[PDB]
Amino acid sequence: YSPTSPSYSP
Amino acid sequence: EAVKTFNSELYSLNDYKPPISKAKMTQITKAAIKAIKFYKHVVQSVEKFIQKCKPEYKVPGLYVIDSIVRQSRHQFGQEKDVFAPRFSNNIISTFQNLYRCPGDDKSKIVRVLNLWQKNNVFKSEIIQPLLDMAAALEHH
Repeated sequence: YSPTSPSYSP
Repeated sequence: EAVKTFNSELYSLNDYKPPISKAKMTQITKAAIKAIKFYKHVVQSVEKFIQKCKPEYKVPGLYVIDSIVRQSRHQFGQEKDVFAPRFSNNIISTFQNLYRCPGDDKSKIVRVLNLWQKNNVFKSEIIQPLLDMAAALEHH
């Protein structure tokens, strides 16, 4: 995990 | 039961040597975001975990908070996210617990705080005290 990783979306 | 599942994903961190995988954090997050009706219990469980866990899991536990709040803000909107406001209530105490971590891991905590400020994840009346708290530790 990285605190800059993209959030998930459709 | 939504809460039981989340609790089960959260506490299964104890099966893993950090760093924790993106997949596991995403699983924990999805369990939280799917348990959004019971967000108060989710926050409570995360804070409890952070209070009790071994030092090596403090950063993982903070990444749970980060992952949930950032996903929620993106999924539901910054305006509408219930996670960051609820995490804000006890956040000072939460960080007191987070900082019982290995010294090598404090830079990771401060990095998240910095990112939270830049991204306006928490309003500055929250973030700055937390930032102040990190500064004060290396001094002592």
